[PDB]
Amino acid sequence: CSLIPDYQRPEAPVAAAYPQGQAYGQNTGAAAVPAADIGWREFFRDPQLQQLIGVALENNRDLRVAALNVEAFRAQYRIQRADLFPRIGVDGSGTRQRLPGDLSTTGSPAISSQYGVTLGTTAWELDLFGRLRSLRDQALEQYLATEQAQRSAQTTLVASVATAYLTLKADQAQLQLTKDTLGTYQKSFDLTQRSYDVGVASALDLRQAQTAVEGARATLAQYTRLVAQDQNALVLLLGSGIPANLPQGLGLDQTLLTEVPAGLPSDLLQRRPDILEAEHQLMAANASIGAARAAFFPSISLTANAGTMSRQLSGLFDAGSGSWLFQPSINLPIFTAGSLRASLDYAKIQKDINVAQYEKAIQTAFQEVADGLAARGTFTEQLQAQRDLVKASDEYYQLADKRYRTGVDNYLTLLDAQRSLFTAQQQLITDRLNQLTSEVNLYKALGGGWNQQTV
Amino acid sequence: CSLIPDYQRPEAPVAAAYPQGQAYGQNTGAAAVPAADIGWREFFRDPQLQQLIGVALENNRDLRVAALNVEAFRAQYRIQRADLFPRIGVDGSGTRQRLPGDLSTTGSPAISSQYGVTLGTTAWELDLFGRLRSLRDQALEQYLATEQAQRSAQTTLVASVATAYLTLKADQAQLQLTKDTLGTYQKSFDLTQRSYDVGVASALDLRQAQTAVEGARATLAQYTRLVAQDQNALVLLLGSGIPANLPQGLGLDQTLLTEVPAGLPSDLLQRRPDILEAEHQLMAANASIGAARAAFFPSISLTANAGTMSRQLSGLFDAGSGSWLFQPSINLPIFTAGSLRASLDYAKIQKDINVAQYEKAIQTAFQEVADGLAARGTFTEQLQAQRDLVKASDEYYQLADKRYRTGVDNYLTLLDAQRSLFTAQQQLITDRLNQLTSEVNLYKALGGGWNQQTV
Amino acid sequence: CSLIPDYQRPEAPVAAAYPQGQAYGQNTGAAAVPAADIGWREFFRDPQLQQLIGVALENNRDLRVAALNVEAFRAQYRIQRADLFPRIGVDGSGTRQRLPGDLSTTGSPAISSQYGVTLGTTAWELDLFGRLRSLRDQALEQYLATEQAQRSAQTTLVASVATAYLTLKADQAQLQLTKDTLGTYQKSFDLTQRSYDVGVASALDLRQAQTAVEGARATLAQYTRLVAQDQNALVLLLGSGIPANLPQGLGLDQTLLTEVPAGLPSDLLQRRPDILEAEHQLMAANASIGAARAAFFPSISLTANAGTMSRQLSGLFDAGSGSWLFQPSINLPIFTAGSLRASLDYAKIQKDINVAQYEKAIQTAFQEVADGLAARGTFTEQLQAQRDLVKASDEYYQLADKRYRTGVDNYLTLLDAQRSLFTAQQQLITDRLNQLTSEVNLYKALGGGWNQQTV
Repeated sequence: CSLIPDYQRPEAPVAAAYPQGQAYGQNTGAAAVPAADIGWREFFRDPQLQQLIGVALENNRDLRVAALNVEAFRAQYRIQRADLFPRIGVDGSGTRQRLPGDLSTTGSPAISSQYGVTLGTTAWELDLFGRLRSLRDQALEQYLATEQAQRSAQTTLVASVATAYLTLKADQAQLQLTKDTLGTYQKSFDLTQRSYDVGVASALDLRQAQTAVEGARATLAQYTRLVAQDQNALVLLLGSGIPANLPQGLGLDQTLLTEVPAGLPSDLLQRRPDILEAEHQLMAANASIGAARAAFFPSISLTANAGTMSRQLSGLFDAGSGSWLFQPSINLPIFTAGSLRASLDYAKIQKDINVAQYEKAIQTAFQEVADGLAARGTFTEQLQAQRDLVKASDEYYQLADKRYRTGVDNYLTLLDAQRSLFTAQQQLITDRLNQLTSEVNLYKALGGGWNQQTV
Repeated sequence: CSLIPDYQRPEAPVAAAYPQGQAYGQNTGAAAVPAADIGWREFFRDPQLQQLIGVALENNRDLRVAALNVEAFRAQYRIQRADLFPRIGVDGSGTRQRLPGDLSTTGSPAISSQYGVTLGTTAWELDLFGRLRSLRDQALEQYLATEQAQRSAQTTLVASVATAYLTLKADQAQLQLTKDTLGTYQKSFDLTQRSYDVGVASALDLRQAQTAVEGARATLAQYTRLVAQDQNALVLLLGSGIPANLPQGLGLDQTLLTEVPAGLPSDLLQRRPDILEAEHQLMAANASIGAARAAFFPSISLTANAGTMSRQLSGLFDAGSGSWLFQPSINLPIFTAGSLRASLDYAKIQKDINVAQYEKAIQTAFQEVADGLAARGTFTEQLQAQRDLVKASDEYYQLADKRYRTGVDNYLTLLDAQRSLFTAQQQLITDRLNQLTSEVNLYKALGGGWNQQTV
Repeated sequence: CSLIPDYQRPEAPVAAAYPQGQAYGQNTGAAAVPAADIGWREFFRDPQLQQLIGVALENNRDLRVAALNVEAFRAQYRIQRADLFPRIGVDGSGTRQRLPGDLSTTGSPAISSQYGVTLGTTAWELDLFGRLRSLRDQALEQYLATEQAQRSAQTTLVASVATAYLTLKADQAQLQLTKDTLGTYQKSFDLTQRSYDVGVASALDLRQAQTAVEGARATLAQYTRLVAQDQNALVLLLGSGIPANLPQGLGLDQTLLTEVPAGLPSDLLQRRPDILEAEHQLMAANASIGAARAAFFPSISLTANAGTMSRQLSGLFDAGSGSWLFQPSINLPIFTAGSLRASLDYAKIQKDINVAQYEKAIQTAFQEVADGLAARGTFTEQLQAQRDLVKASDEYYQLADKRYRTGVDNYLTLLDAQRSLFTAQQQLITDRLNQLTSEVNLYKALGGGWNQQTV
C-alpha cells in the first residue's frame, strides 16, 4: 500500500493579467501559438546566427554538463528503484573457533570447524507499507526536475549566445563608424595644418584641432578593444571557433527577430522550464514526506538463503549437506524520543520550503517577463524617435553639403556636420542593440527556445 | 563526562576605532542606544514605506525559506538528540533452517523452528565518554547559526525593499523632470517652425530643433521604460503586489530617514547577524572536535529484549516461557593505522576553517560599515553644494525671466534657462538617491533591521 | 589486481595559437621562461606594493580557508587510506539469555551465560580487487586538485590586491586633479565677484561661475568618498591594517609591470592552477569508475579475534579458558536489479562530466588570456595617442600662458586652458588604470604569482 499524500498545484502569487501603464502595451489574451512552441529557427531570421546556434548546441560544454547530469540522475533513479528488489548473491562462510571447557559440546577444550557456501539474500526488507516506493518516486521526480533544468540550461545558453552575437554585430558597425569619425577629424587637422603653414590660423586653433584627432585615435583603440573582447566572449559561448562557411548575414538596420505573443500569466506554469523544474522538485519533496510517513509502520525484513553447509572441507557438495534458511522478521518502533516524528516534520517542511521556492520562481519569471513587456512597449517609440533624430541630422548634413558645394561656407563646418551625423548613427546603433538584447531576453523569459522548429 | 574544549572567542582583527581622515568627520565613541535595537518603524519615518515593509515581511519568499529552514534545523537537532535515547520496539525473530545430519546432534537432517515476538532494544549506545552529547551540542549550535542567518536574511530584505522603493521614487521624479524638458523642447520647436514659415530662421536651425526634440523624446522613452523596470523589481521584492490602500508618502527633499549612531567596532561582535552565525558555526566546529576527541575513548553499547521464543508454530503467548536477554558490549580501538587520529586532525582544522571564516566575516562587516560611515561623513558636503547649485540656477532662471518679461531677450533664452534648471534638479535628485541608498546600506551594515519596534 | 582504466588527457578544444588580427599583437613563439615562473618579486616593481603584498598573502583569509582545506582533504585521504588496513580492538561481550524450557538442552527453563573480553579485528575486508585502493586514489587526486586550488586562490588574491592598490593610486591622483580644478574654479569665481561689484559683469555670468564652483565641490566630495571607499576595500583585502613604515612607491608615470611572454595554448595546460585542478578532478572520477567496477567481483571479508570465555567473571583469568575465532565470510552478487550497472555507468558519466568541466575550464582560461592579449596589443596605441593629446593640450596651455603674460587675453581664458589640461590629465590617469588592471588580469590568466622568485 502507498502512503504519498495527494497534490494540488499551489495558487501562484502572480496577478490576473500583465501590468498596465504608460510603458506597457495592450494584452492579447490568446494562447494559440505560445513562445515555447516557437522554435529558434523560425524566431531568428539571420542564417549565420542560426548556424552559430547550431554549432553552440553541439560544441558547448555547459549544455553537455546538463545533458550528462540528466542521465546521472537517471542512474540515481535506477539505483533507488533497484533498492526495491532483493539481493540474490552467493556468499561463502566458515569458522574455526576454539571453545573453552564450559562452552564446548564435549567438555574438554577443543576446536570445531563449520564451513558454508550458500545462495540467497541477506538484510533485505519486503516493501509492504510503501517506503522504498516513495524513495523511487522521489528519485523519479528528481530525474524529471533534472531534465527540465537541462532544458533551462539550453534556453539560457541560446539567449546568451544570441545576445553575444548581437553585441558583436553592433560593435562591428561601431568600429566602422569610429574609423569614419577618425577620417573626418584627420582631414580637419590636415586643413588646420595647411592653414597654419601659410599663416591664416594661429597655433592655438592648430592645438585645439590636434587634441580632437588624438581623442579620436584613443576612442578608436577603445572600440578595437571592445570588438576583440566581444569576439572572445562569443568564442567562449560557441566552444569551438568561428566557422569559415558563414553565409551573408543580414544588416542590423532590418527586422532580425519576429514578434511573439506574450499571452497570459497562467501560460508560464505549463511550459516555462525553470518553474516546473521547481514543481518537480516539489514532487520529490512530497514523495519524501510519503517516505517519512512510512517510518511509523512495521518493515517486514526477510533474509532467505539456500545452499549447502557441512563440517568437512573434503566434501564440497552432498545431498545431505544441502540446507536453506528462511528467517522472517518484523519491526515497528513503540516509544522513541521522537526521531520518527522529527523526520516526518523535517520532510514536511522540506516540502514547505520547496513550495516557497516554487512560488519564488514564478515570481522571478513573472518579473522578468513583465519588464520584457515594458521594454517591448517602450522601444517601439524610443527607436522611432531615434530614427527621426537620424533623419533630421541626415537632412542637416545634406543641406550643409549643398550649401558647401556652391561655395558659401568652408569644409570644416561640413566636417562638423558629418561628425554630428556619425554621432547620431552611433546612438542609433547602440539603442537598436539594447532593443534586440531585451527582445532576446523576453523570448527567454516567456518560454525560451527549446525545440528546433514548431509543432 | 563531556570533553569538548573550553571555549574563548578569537579576537576580532580590526582597528580600535573607525578610520579618520579628510572624508570621515569624527567617530562618536560609546553609543548610548546601539544601532540594532532601532526598529524599522521608528527609523523609516515615511508611513507608505512602513506599510510597504510590512507587506514585504509577510509576502516575500526568501524570508519564508530562511524562517522555515530554522525549523528544519529544529528537526535536525531533535533527531540528533533523539539518537541518544533507547529505541525500544517489538520484533519477531525466526529461523526456518534446514540443518544437515552431520551438523545435527540428533543424527538425521531435520529442521528447527524457533520464532517469537519480543520487546526490547537493538544496539543502543551510551555516550558516557561524551560523543553523542557533543553531536547534540553541534546540532544545537549550528541551529543557532541558522537562526542568526534567518535574522540576516530579514535585515537584508528590509534594506532591499527600501532601496527599490527609493529608486522607484527617484525615477518617477526623473520622469517628471524629463517630461518637462520634452515640453520645453516642443515649445521651442513650434516657435522655430513659425520662425521658419515666416522666413527668418533657416532650415539648419529647424533641423537643430528637430535634433533637440527627438533627443528629448528618446530620453523620455528611456526613463519611462526604466520606471517600469524598477517598479517590477519592487514587485519582485514585495512578493505580492502594491496595495491600493496607501497614505501620502514623503518627498525626497523632506527628512525621509532618521539619524543612527555608529559606535565602536566592538558592537558588531555582539549585534550583527552574520558575525553571530559565523560564531555559532565556530561553536558547532568546537563541538565536532569534541566528538572526534571522544572517538578515541571506549564506546559501550547495551542491547536487551524481553518476550517469548517458544518452539512451536501455534504457541506464541504461553504462560511459563519468557525470554529475558540482556547483552552489553564494550569496544576500544587500539590500532587503526591513522584513521581516528586523522579524524581528530580533520575536526581540529575544520575548527580552524571556521575561525578563518569568522574573522573574514567580521572584516567584511567592518568594511561595509566603514564605507557607509565615509559616505555619511562626506555626502553632506556634496548635497549642500548641489543644493546651492540648484538655488543658483533657480535665481539665474528668475533673472532670465525678468529679462524676458521686461522684453530684452527672446523666449528661447528663457527655455535655455529652464533646460539648465531642469538639468540641475535632475542631478540633485540623482545625488539624493545615492545618499539615501548609501545610508540604508549603512543601516543594513550596522545590523538593525530585524526587530519591529525599538527596545 | 586493480581495475582503474588507464588515462590519457583529452585533447584541447582550443585553436592552434592565440588569435590575430588588427587589434591583437603578433605573438612570438614559445616561452624561454614561462609566465608562472616569472619572478613575482621581479614582476611588480613598486617597493610599496611588493612590501604590502606579503601582508596580503599572510593576513587574508580566503587563502587561509584554501590552505586549511588542503590539510582537510589530506586528513580525508588519511582516513580513506587507513580504512584499507585492519581495525583491531577489544571486542568485549557478555550474554544473559533466559531461554524457555523447550529450547534449552536440559529441558527446563534456565539461565544461559557467556562472558569474556576478546582482542582482534571485526568485519575487515581484504582489498585484493581494486576497490579501496581506487577510493584511496580518488581521495589522493581530490587532495591534489585542492592543493592547486589553493594556488589558484593565491593567484586571484595577488591579482585582486594589485588591482585594488592601482585603483587606490589612480583615485588619489584624480582626487588631486579635482582639487586643483576646484582651486581654479574658485579663482574664477572671486574674479567674477570682483568684476560684479563695480558693474562690469551682470548677475548672470556670476551665477554661471557659481554653478561651476558648486559643481566642482560636488565632484570633489564624490571623489573623496571614492578614495575613502577603495582604501577600505584595500584594508578588507589585506586583512590587517595598512602599515605605517611604507617605503615610497614610484607613481604611474614610470614603469610598474615588466613584459611577460604569453607563449602557446599548449603551455597553459601545465602551469595554470585551475586547469590542473579540473584535471585532478577528472582523474578522481576516473578512479571512481574503477571503484564502481570493482563491485562486480567477489569481495573478501574476514572476521578474526582471540579472547577468553567463561560462564562467570571469576573464570576470566584462567589458564585453560583461552580461545579464538576466524570467520572468512566472502560474498559475491549474481543478480542485482541493475544497481551494479547503474553505479558503473554512473561513475563513467561522472568521469565524462569532469571531462566537460576540464575542457570548459580551458575555454574560460583561453578567453581570459585572449582578452589580456587584446588589451596588451591595443593599450599601447591608445596611450601613445592619449599622451600626444596631453602633450598637445599642455603646449596649448604654454602658448596661452605666454599669450597671457604679455597681457592680451584675460585670466579666464587661462583658466579655460587649465580646465582643458586638467581634464586631459584625468583622462590619462583613467586610461592608464585601465591598462594596468588589464595587464594584471593577463598575469592572473597566464600563470599567476605563485613562485616567490624566478624559478
